[PDB]
Amino acid sequence: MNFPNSTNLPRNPSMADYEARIFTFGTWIYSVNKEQLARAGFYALGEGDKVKCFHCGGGLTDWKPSEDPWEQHAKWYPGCKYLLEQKGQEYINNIHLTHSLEECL
Ligand SMILES: COC[C@H]1C[NH2+][C@H](C)CN1CC(=O)N1CC(C)(C)c2ncc(Cc3ccccc3)cc21
Ligand code: NA
Ligand SMILES: [Zn+2]
Repeated sequence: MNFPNSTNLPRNPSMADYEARIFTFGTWIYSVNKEQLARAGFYALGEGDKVKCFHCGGGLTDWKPSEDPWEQHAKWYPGCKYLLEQKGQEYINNIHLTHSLEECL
């Protein structure tokens, strides 16, 4: 509902450190690994399994065990500069192609 941040500056610099992000989860009952989420730039909002990226501000919920933090970050927030720094455009391309071909079948 807010536009995604596509600049090279994080929207939430307080959540720029891995450990700051990790503290937001507390006891975490959900399908997806909190360290894997924090590594993908996500921090917990404290409302179910709602997460936001510190950089793009992008929000995600309802984590299925088959859903990967980085893959989901690329699917929904392809313009995130943090995603690009960490993963590269080659990875990001694969993910898009895979998702866009998942639809076909
Ligand atoms: C359609 O859903 C599918 C799920 C399934 N599980 C994975 C991990 C992710 N998928 C996308 C997702 O969660 N999306 C997509 C979209 C961009 C349309 C969106 N908009 C709002 C919310 C709710 C929210 C608000 C504020 C902060 C965090 C979340 C969630 C959401
Ligand atoms: Na919590
Ligand atoms: Zn992001």
